[PDB]
Amino acid sequence: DDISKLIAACDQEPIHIPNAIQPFGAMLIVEKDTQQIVYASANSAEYFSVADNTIHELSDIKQANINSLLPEHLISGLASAIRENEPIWVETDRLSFLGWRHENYYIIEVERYHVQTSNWFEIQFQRAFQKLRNCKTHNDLINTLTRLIQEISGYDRVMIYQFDPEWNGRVIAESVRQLFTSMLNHHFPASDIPAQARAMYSINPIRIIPDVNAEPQPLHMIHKPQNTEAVNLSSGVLRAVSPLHMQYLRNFGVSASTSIGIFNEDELWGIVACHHTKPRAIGRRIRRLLVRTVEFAAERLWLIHSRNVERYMVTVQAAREQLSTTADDKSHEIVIEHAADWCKLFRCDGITTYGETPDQTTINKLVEWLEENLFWHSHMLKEDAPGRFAGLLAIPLLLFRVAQNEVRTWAGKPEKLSVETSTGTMLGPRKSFEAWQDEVSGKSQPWRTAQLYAARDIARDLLIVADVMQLNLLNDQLADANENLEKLVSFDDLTGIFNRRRMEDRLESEVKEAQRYKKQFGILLFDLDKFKSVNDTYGHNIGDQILQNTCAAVSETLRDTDKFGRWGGEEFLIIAPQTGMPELMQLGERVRAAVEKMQHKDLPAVTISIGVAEFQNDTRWDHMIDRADKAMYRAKENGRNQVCS
Amino acid sequence: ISKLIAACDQEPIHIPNAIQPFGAMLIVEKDTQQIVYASANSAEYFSVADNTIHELSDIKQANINSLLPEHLISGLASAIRENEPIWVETDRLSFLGWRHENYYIIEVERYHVQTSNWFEIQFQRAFQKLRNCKTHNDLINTLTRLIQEISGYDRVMIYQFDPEWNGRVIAESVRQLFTSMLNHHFPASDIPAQARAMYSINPIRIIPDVNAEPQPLHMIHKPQNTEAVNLSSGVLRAVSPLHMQYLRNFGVSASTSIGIFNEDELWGIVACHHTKPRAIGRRIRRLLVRTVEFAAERLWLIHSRNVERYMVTVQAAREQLSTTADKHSSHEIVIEHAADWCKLFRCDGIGYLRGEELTTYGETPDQTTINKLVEWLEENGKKSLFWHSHMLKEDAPGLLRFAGLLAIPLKSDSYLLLFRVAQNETMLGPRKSFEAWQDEVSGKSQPWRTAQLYAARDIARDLLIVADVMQLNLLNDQLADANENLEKLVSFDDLTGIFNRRRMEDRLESEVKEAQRYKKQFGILLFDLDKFKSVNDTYGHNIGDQILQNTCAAVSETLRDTDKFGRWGGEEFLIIAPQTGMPELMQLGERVRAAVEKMQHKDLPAVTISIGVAEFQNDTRWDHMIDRADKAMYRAKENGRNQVCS
Ligand SMILES: *C/C=C1/C(=C/c2[nH]c(/C=C3[NH+]=C(/C=C4/NC(=O)C(C=C)=C4C)C(C)=C\3CCC(=O)O)c(CCC(=O)O)c2C)NC(=O)[C@H]1C
Ligand SMILES: *C/C=C1/C(=C/c2[nH]c(/C=C3[NH+]=C(/C=C4\NC(=O)C(C=C)=C4C)C(C)=C\3CCC(=O)O)c(CCC(=O)O)c2C)NC(=O)[C@H]1C
Ligand SMILES: [Cl-]
Ligand SMILES: [Cl-]
Repeated sequence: DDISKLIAACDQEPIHIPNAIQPFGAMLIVEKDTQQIVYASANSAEYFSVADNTIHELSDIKQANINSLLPEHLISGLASAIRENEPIWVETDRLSFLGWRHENYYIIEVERYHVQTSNWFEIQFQRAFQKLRNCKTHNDLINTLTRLIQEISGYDRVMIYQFDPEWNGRVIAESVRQLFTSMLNHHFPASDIPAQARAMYSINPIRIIPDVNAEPQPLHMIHKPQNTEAVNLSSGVLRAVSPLHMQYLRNFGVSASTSIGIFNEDELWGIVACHHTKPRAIGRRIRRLLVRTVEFAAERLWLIHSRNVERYMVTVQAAREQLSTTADDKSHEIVIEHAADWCKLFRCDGITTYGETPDQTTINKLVEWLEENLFWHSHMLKEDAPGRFAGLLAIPLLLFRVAQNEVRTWAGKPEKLSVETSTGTMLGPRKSFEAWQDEVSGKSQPWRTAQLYAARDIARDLLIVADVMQLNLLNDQLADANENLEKLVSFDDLTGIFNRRRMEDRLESEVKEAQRYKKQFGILLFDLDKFKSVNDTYGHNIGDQILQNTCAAVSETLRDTDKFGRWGGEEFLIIAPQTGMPELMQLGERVRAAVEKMQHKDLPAVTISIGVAEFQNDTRWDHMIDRADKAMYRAKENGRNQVCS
Repeated sequence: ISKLIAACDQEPIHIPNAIQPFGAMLIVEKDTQQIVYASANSAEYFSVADNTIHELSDIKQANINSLLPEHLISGLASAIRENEPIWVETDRLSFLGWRHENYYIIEVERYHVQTSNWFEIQFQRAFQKLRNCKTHNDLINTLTRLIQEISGYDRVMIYQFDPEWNGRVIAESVRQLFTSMLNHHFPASDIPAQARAMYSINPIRIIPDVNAEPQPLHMIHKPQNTEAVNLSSGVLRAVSPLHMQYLRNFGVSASTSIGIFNEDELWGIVACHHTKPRAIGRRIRRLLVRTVEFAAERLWLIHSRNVERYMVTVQAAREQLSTTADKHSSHEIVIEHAADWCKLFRCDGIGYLRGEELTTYGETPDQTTINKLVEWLEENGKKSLFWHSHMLKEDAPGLLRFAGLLAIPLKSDSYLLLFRVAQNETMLGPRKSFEAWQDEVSGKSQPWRTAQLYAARDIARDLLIVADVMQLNLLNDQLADANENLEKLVSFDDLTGIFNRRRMEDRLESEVKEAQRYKKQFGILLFDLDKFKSVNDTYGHNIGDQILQNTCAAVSETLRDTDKFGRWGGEEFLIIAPQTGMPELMQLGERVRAAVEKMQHKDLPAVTISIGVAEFQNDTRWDHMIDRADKAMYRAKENGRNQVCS
């Protein structure tokens, strides 16, 4: 647009080489090699006449010698300087000199000066420093800075102007003695300080305009220089002001100004702006006191910001420990317990949902577009199909910010003014600074890096905890399946007692022990009597029901050492360790009587015939089963329901 | 001198009732406005305000308005806060006064106007140079050099206090007119609590001449309160003769020191020694203190940004652990990164124990000692908590070289340890002091600063988690692998590779239900080996079992694909034949019985089966069918073996 073109044209004016100065001093430019005064400001006579009573008009300077004009210390100091743009301050009783070396030149600015002897500045320094050290908060620091600067400088209005990333500004603190309207929280456009001017603070942190209506004095050529290109003046204070900005200050109701740049390392963070409603000069000592105060206040402010980051990281670690304590006691469960805390942690509105969120369907459309296209974070990109909501940080392996329309007050409505300057046609300054409002529909707060990494860390721990609940559940269920399939391999489905295999194993180990340690044990091998008659007359279901009954009757009779299992078909085995043949036969009698006398329960009466064997220094368990077996068979021959050895 | 060293810590240095002679002092009662004390040399300074003051006694005739400026009196009258000195100058005299309880204390010094920009230039240069420092080191060295350039003192040092109030000289700027003091430590006893506390009242202390004769306070008029007045808010307060002697033994004739405050905490001191007496005016004092104050705020900003970079480092390490896990073991990860963790935790060694495995890096005791430590922790009951010490020999007595230990307990289905090496490398003096400090840190490790501890619990948290995940994943792989084998054992038979008893009960039950839904027709064939006990006992188990395998091999080739064939009990088998009526069912039974008869003997006996057969006859339970097929099987067995019966 034509606006953009006009604002860009401001950069054409070379504000560092205006070949003129403000008239609150005088300036000489001297060629180092020839030691010849090559430039003098039109007002040089009225200052250097004090050094040289032969100086009457400007033209007399051409006839003068610099040793007649400069103090001894300034001359030696300029000769000694190898580094460029390092001003040297040297005073007489009536003049105050600031000189520096720039390429081939020495630039010397001189101001009239009165000697003034007191501890005022030292007391100011101690008090300002103590008051800034006492600030614990961004707010307290910036307001303390505004009051300190106003009291030191005496300016009618003092502001803290903070730059945003696009170089627009907001006034964040203010102190206004006389009747002025409050510019507090007013926004200013980037055009108001072009890049070329913001760049000045890096050469000299203070800029002084003691009189917006003072007539600039141009530099006149005295002797001819070997190079006629304009000399850079930006290191001093006397450099002339772009009439655009003189007019800007006029339109602002300001008659004199001073500003100091606020630097975070090499970055211009903002400025301290000082307006006065009548002309006002400030001496070199008040200037130094100002810049030192802003520099001490800035280090303090950055320290305050840095401590805020530490406090926030402590909160993040308290959150990650809280998450860890909850997961051990009880993953969406984890999300529900702490989300009110997390909303503070992440300065977000919505978080399975909590706080302000889209409905499940819109949330799934969100998810889906991310699946189509790490985390993702932005405030109202509008790069998708809208669902109210403007900020989203989504870690799929969701954090929501509602749009927050922000009314901004500007210091004047914009104007597309044109002005004809020397360097071309460019934007003229707005005529009104009256308050004027816009708002940003559809944007959210930007994501701070500290919040970003806290969020990536909370999501990382959550994913791990879901994985651990997972693996623990799968271990519980595979362990349960292994429990069932291991019971099925060892026991018999019907009767729920050791199958043949487990009885062979137990019997084998009882034999090995008894052979190793000379222990005594015996086995009981019994069978159900006339069982086929039960099966054919009553059926297998009734017969199997009898097998279950008989197992229940046998298991209640046995001692804790004995092991009881199903050997084959309707044959069962009992292993009685630490039992001699007498008590062994006794156990066979109690068992035999137990199966006879059990409850019939609408089923036939049942009898078992038991053979018995004793450990007789045997090698293998197979022999013992044979003895108990043929013994059982003699029990079958003498009439069933018997115990035989 | 020794008798004084016996009781130096108790000495009340704030109330010596004397001043150093680089000025004079008046003490005035606030209410009556009477001079009640004057320093013994008061005549020579106040003779300047009042040329009638000849001896000290003339002060008794004086009125405070005759000696003090109007600005000083009104400023004192308006002050409600105590101990905030007020600086007021005349053409010949320089006044500092403050209110303390009942009194106004006024210190006065002779004074000379400096008309020059020397101070503003010095200050700007100091600020620029400190602002250029990006590191702790650069800042402390720049500050020592600047303080020397401003104060003019032959030697300038920065003492940093440790948590126990010991001090270390960490920067120095010294003409070789003195010996180098860099890295010397002094014990906390060398600056008593009362002397460290004075910096909070006045940040600067000046001793222009160790050999100047102190001037006592004399009573001028009588005070309503007879107790000694506290003088600590000014600069003239007299110096403990013990410490004057300390500086004498050191070759120091004058000193200045400034406190370095982190908020209200005394972090260290800027000490300035000179080899001959040396005065410093009020403007140089203020310039010095302002410089230390700007430098201190800078240093705290540098430390705070270092904390930020350290937390970024910790987070980069915990992500690295997660990247490394993707190794087969937990001890594999520890071996790869423990040197980084030693940097991360500022410790000399680490040991990780997990079940039967032990890993060490750096300086550690041998494995056995590590087991004595573990056991002693789990014995004290202190195992479950975190535990840490910077003095093992006194905290954990009797475990003999190493001095620091941080032990993180880890619990699953079990430790991470950090080891730190001890610190090692009668006239008053810094040689006795440096060996006094050696005694205080004997067996004491560097204390565990808090930022490293939480780095350790957080690194350990991920270690326990990743070890647990490798564990649970391996154990789940093993439980899943075994269940396949135990599922082969539950559904199949050991010797025949054919369905178990269970699988035939289940198949039969489900076949009955299925036939019950669609009124479909199926039958079962129940066969047995004939005189098999006689075969087993005549030929043995090896031959007999191979016969069972032979018979299963022969039958499986007989079956149709729909039929299900399983081993029912002992030597009894079942065939479930879907889509088969009783005629075709009997046909299948004859083919099966004949199939088992003609098989290869292979030097083994001839074998025959007897088959019962049953058909689905509107049955409820699989029980009824087994009974029917069973009685049929028995009629075949009874009527001459090798038969099929319905
Ligand atoms: C038990 C009390 C003692 C004591 C008292 C005392 N000291 C000071 C001032 C000191 N003393 C310092 C001690 C040092 N330790 C060292 O290793 C070195 C060597 C470089 C020194 C100097 C010390 C550092 C200070 C302050 C700074 C300075 O160096 O000046 C005071 C305060 C004096 C006052 O002005 O009131 C007291 C009371 N001195 C001890 O040595 C022990 C015995
Ligand atoms: C096309 C060029 C434009 C232009 C030029 C311009 N502006 C400056 C200097 C300043 N502008 C400032 C702006 C503010 N002053 C305030 O008090 C506030 C309130 C918060 C703002 C936003 C400031 C502070 C300066 C510095 C000078 C000063 O301190 O007063 C210059 C450079 C001036 C110089 O030193 O030569 C130039 C060239 N401004 C535009 O509006 C357009 C027209
Ligand atoms: Cl200046
Ligand atoms: Cl002082």
